[PDB]
Amino acid sequence: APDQDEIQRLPGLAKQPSFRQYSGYLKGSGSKHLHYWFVESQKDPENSPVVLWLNGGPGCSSLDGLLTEHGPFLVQPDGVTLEYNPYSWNLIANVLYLESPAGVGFSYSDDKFYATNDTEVAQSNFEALQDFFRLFPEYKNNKLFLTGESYAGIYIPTLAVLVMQDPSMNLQGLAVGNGLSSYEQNDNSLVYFAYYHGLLGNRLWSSLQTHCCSQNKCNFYDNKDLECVTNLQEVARIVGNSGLNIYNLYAPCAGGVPSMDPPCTNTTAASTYLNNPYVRKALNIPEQLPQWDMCNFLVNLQYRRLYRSMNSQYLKLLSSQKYQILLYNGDVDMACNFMGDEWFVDSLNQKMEVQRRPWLVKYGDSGEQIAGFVKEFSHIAFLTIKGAGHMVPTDKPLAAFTMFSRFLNKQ
Amino acid sequence: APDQDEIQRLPGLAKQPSFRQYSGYLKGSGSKHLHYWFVESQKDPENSPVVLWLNGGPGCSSLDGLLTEHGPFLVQPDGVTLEYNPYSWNLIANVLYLESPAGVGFSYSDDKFYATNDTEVAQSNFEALQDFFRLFPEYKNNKLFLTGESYAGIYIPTLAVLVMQDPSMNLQGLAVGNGLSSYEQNDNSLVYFAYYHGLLGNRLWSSLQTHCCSQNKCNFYDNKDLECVTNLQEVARIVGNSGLNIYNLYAPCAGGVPSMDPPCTNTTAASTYLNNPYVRKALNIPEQLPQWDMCNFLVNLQYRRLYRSMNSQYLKLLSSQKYQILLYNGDVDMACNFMGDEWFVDSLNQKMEVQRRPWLVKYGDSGEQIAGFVKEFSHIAFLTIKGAGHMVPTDKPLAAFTMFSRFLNKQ
Ligand SMILES: *[C@@H]1O[C@H](CO)[C@@H](O[C@@H]2O[C@H](CO)[C@@H](O)[C@H](O)[C@H]2NC(C)=O)[C@H](O)[C@H]1NC(C)=O
Ligand SMILES: *[C@@H]1O[C@H](CO)[C@@H](O[C@@H]2O[C@H](CO)[C@@H](O)[C@H](O)[C@H]2NC(C)=O)[C@H](O)[C@H]1NC(C)=O
Repeated sequence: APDQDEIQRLPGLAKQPSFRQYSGYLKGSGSKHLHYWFVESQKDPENSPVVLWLNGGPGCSSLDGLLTEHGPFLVQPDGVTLEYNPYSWNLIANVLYLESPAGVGFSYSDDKFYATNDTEVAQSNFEALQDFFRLFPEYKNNKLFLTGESYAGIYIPTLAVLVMQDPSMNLQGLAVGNGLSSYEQNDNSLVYFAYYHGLLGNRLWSSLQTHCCSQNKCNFYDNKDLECVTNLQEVARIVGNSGLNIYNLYAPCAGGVPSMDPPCTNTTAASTYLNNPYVRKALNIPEQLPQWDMCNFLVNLQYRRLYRSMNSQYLKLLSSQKYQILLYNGDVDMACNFMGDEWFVDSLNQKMEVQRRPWLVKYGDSGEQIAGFVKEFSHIAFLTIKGAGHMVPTDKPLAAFTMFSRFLNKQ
Repeated sequence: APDQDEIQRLPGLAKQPSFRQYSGYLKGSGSKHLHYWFVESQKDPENSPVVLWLNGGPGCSSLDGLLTEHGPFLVQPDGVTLEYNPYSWNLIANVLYLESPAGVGFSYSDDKFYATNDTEVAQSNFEALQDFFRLFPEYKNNKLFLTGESYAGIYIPTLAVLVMQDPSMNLQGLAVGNGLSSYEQNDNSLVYFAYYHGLLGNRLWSSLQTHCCSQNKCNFYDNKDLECVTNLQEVARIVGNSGLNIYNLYAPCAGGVPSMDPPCTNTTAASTYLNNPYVRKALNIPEQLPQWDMCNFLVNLQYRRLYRSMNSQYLKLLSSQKYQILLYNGDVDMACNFMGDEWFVDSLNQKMEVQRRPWLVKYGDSGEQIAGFVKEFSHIAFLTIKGAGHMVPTDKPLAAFTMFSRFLNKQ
């Protein structure tokens, strides 16, 4: 490990971690410096898997994952106190939170040119992974898992196809949380999700059926009927610009209904904590770097999307038969709704189709509870988390942890 | 008012109510004695509306409504303490909770014959209402509202048609919470609700489409295709006997997943409180009467359902143009799902169709929030409560209270 990157005293913690943690920079492609934060397994790190975590956007910080989703400690609303997370994914894994691509959070490049695309982010992320294993050569042999959320539905399978060609990397699987797998399948599934969750009436529904659909099949993705393109625009206003939280339909919109920062979300606690000078010092962040934001508007603004489907990435990964893949969706998210990703996994037409069943979690008091539904194929599973939104570990941490543990243990 | 029915000191309250409340018996048909609990408006009772409340079952106690939904005080988990309810419907109304029909809770008959049907429950409820106005003649002139939940979707429109013929009763409207309006529309809507809430996969969905449906229209109600009747049976196992809370999909099943008392619900607090001898004395319950249960299995067991649709009751009530009607559904209930009741109200084909829009509530902190969706016709509105289950006021009390206030004020 690089001893100069080790965090010794993290502001806002009342007890010192039982585990070693590092903050520094992985070399991406060209002049890119990707800020990492590595937290070793609370149990047997030497042999616990290494787990890459990517948040999406594009241009959103993986440190959101650490401080608000499944990190070893979570920022409190004061933006000062960190509290230990009993459901931390680092209970059983060495977790690498990577700010990616360049310009996101504390990540930067010397040429300070932050315009990028899916193929370049994969290649840079791949080079940062190689840099990680040069700094942490004691972790080269551990099981590697590539994981992430939302746009990491593109980041992770594109990165995975690069990693499966480097035999020095012990790739065992990938997991994508509420992931963008297929624009078409997302967009089509979202319209159904809207109607059957009571957001649209029969007036607008009956009309979409008539002008967007035929022979039992609907096109809400690239459909060109005038009335169809008109109906779908009211659907976007209702879902996206009416004051519903797109990340969790049953959650309030933070800041209330309107009469980078994601809509209906409050990033103040994390921003307050990470912009503290002493927090930056503890995290070994160069003093010259601009303020930490959750999402970089400019990376988002100048980003160029290349892939519309991950069908070929997944079938490449599945054709090797070496890797276990999990796509997991909170079933009350509307940004990357569960049905779109379930359609996606089904449309891969894989073998060993093992029947859709409920999966269970024991809650300390309430006992065994349905945590969601699972569908297992050969080397790929689709899974819902019942009552979780876009940030599954934030909404349902025990279900998120149970899912993660079972995925790692291939059981 | 009958002074001998007034409750003076209710066990488990730390402060005495600002309002008068009564517990005694309304004469139903024949030898039926229906136990009532009347709570006068906390504000200007003399002029506040009179509001009948019925819980459903059949055979479930309206005292569930008082002590766990929208009463002036709510039982705590100790089953001893009552705590004042800041969202009590009795803030602005004289609320009559009626245990109905005979044998439910503290209700009884001398002949002790508890087998009944929809037409007899209406007639008996109608006679109890007449008895109420003989005991409370000072409330004859106040605006009367008929309200209830679940099977009261049948109780209330059947009772309403009897009440609209007695000119001595000042009927202004009715409101039905998560109500059974049409078996067909419930059953058909529930199957869609199941699939689009991620409870069924494409295997079972694709099959239902093929064997239960045609020309864009599905029959999940009375359909006879062998495969259809087979698919619908897996749907009932998943929805009803897998460990999902049928009353609130996103809530845990009380008692955990299985490997009268409703499934996945814990009635202990209310039962503990109402079975206390001193509580019975305060509530003027005859010592001879058997124990209080939330739901009477036997009334349920011997009950005979007569109506399959309330279409004719509602069109009778609407044809007068004298009454305002509200059907309100928690949109995560599966026992009487919102879509079935929205289809129902739409299929009444009324006039003044006023466009489906979100409705708002101001939460003290979080500010203005979408509380659900509303569709206003002439004299009838359909309304969802976003994230509420079967017991709307239990899950979303401020949204329940706001809805109620606006319904009463005809605004
Ligand atoms: C967004 O989050 C911030 C930080 O959690 C909230 O600010 C806090 O408000 C509480 C309530 O009074 C205070 O006790 C804290 O001291 C505040 N924290 C800070 C660092 O100022 C803020 O209210 C939230 N805003 C919205 C609209 O949800
Ligand atoms: C059902 O509700 C009852 C009553 O609320 C629960 O019993 C209580 O459990 C808590 C937790 O220890 C105790 O503090 C209370 O004293 C208990 N109340 C009574 C009156 O015994 C019970 O646990 C619930 N059961 C389930 C499965 O949800």
